[PDB]
Amino acid sequence: GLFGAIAGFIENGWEGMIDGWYGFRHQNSEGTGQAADLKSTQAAIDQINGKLNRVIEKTNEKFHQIEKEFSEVEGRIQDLEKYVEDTKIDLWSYNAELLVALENQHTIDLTDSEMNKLFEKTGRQLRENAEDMGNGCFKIYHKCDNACIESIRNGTYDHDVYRDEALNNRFQ
Amino acid sequence: GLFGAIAGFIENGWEGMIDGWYGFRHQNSEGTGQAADLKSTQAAIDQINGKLNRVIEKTNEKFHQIEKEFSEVEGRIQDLEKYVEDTKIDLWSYNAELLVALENQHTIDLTDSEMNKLFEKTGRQLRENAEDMGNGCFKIYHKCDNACIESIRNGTYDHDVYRDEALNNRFQ
Amino acid sequence: GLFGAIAGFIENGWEGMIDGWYGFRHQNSEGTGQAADLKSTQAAIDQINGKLNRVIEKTNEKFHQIEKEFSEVEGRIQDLEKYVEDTKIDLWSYNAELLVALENQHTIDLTDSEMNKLFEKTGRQLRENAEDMGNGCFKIYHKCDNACIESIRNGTYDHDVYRDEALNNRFQ
Amino acid sequence: CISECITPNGSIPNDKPFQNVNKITYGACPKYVKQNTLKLATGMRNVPEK
Amino acid sequence: PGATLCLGHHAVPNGTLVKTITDDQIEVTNATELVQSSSTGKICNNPHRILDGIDCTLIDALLGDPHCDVFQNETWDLFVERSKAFSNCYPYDVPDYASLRSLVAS
Ligand SMILES: *[C@@H]1O[C@H](CO)[C@@H](O[C@@H]2O[C@H](CO)[C@@H](O)[C@H](O)[C@H]2NC(C)=O)[C@H](O)[C@H]1NC(C)=O
Ligand SMILES: *[C@@H]1O[C@H](CO)[C@@H](O)[C@H](O)[C@H]1NC(C)=O
Ligand SMILES: *[C@@H]1O[C@H](CO)[C@@H](O)[C@H](O)[C@H]1NC(C)=O
Ligand SMILES: *[C@@H]1O[C@H](CO)[C@@H](O)[C@H](O)[C@H]1NC(C)=O
Repeated sequence: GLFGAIAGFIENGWEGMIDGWYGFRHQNSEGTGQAADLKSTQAAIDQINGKLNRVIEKTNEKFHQIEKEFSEVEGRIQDLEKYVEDTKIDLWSYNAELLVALENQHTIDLTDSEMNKLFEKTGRQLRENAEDMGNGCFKIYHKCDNACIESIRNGTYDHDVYRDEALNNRFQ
Repeated sequence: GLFGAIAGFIENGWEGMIDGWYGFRHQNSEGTGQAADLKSTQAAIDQINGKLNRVIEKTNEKFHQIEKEFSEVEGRIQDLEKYVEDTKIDLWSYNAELLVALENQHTIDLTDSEMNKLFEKTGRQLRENAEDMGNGCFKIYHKCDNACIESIRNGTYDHDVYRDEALNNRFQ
Repeated sequence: GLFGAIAGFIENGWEGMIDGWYGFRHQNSEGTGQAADLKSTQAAIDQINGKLNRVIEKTNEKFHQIEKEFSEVEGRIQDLEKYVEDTKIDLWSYNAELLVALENQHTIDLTDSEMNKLFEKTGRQLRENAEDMGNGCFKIYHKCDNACIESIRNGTYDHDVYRDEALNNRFQ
Repeated sequence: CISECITPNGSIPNDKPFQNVNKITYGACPKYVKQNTLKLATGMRNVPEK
Repeated sequence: PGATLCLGHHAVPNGTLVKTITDDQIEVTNATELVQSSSTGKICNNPHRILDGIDCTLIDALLGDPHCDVFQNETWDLFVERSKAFSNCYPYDVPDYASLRSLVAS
């Protein structure tokens, strides 16, 4: 995808994440764990439901039209009727093919994007207290118990509390 | 948007920024201020005017066509004329709906993109003399007067001049 | 482009890079050199060949159709035949214009994207051992001979080996 | 010679998706359009200079 | 004591102009043409079975105008009518000529 996260620096997805689309796995002094990120999951879901509803909205209603099957050869007028119908069907088939191609390219790209946005947001919370390991994981340079991990996940992590400890571990 | 800046890490737009589409607000020892960034504003404006000009270019010129309203019931030939017109209108109406949907998705995405590019460029100028606070603002770790701020804004900031001071403030 | 690498923070392309689409130039204690990046080059090439093959696939096969030129004035039925054909042609002409516009915008953005992904991946390998100079170049803060440069290019660079040296040079 | 697509002007190749030779065609033919050229980019932006 | 590592991409002295959503003309390194705009000027006799009508219209052949009787029992994928065709038999008209021509051709 364009952002290089999914099928990118994130090497693969987690079959074991069964309660969300995007999320976190951690290891700290209290063990390991996993949690879905509700906001990013919901952002992707909301966009996909949006485009789905735009596509499946409003079939057209048509009533009396032209005949499309014929039991006798008629020549000029039937050729024209059949040509009009074939032309119409071919144009719509083209529209359908193009529509799904564009939508799907964009769906892959927007989900890739959401993954990337979550990674960038997390990095930004962490400031100088963590480093990007390049595989979608952060090495956090201070003791970070379960409540600390959750503070990162819920967006209230206070980097200043840990900054002295982290810098000492990173640089000395 | 795909980039996560507008309605993203930038929490909201500035009704008070009235002279550009993108820009800077600062606080330093001489007070606070705001300045439009002309290059990013003009890049977005240029792209939007480009696509507008592609869309509103060249209406078709048509002259003698077929009749589209009828005062007598006629059957087969009228059925076909009306079907041809109905089919045409339905296809163009589809083209119009799809055209504005794709353009608008892309307009939102390109403006989001420009916001993100300006932010990244600024970050790159600052090198190790600043840190990203995660809300689209940089904390600059050295005295930076009005001329310094302007040096960042006009793209001539020399990080080496301030590097010693900044690192002392960041890390010690 | 959306990513701001090509015709962006990368100031220009290299006419002298003749064995690839993307790559590296370096200067170190053993001189200077250049090498194509095969993976990024092939990723862009593979995507472009993919969209090309989707576009040039399967012309439609049509046989007996309607007449499209006429040697006598006939009025109503001919009017309708000519209108059906003109209508068809205008719709296909629109499809062709739009198709190349969308594809080309997307081609520019995907190549810009591949450039940006290579830059980000390299940055991530280097960890704290290099800094982004803002023009698409990394300043590497340790002695890095030809084999070292090659370890970066082939994705096996071990940042820990160089970390003490690099941090000493960056921060002290 | 061999060609899938026939127009009143003569045969044409059908490797391209569109054609501007004649609206009259027979066989597996590119679709007729008004434009005489349409270029599909097959490479990145060319930026030899700043 | 260190090194520099720069990322970049190729370019060529002159590329090709293409159209995008936002630009009528923008230069890329390469492009390919999607509109076939030329012909050799000749109809290829394969793979389709071509029947050259020469001096005869399909209708004159149908009726059996003597100079068209060469076409008796003939078949075609594509019948090609030439501008030089002429009738040489009893003068006739066909109400709805266009339709008879169409249904036989098909
Ligand atoms: C193929 O033949 C067609 C039909 O004869 C050509 O179209 C004509 O072109 C001339 C010169 O441009 C015009 O004056 C006529 O008005 C056109 N006729 C019609 C009905 O459109 C066409 O130019 C030929 N194409 C090629 C590539 O040889
Ligand atoms: C975030 O996590 C912390 C740590 O357990 C908790 O104290 C706090 O209530 C949480 N905040 C929110 C907004 O849920
Ligand atoms: C940028 O700002 C500095 C500081 O005020 C000023 O000296 C310089 O003239 C400006 N440069 C440009 C290119 O405008
Ligand atoms: C990467 O480069 C190093 C140094 O030149 C070399 O030893 C190694 O064989 C290379 N690895 C791969 C995967 O080619």
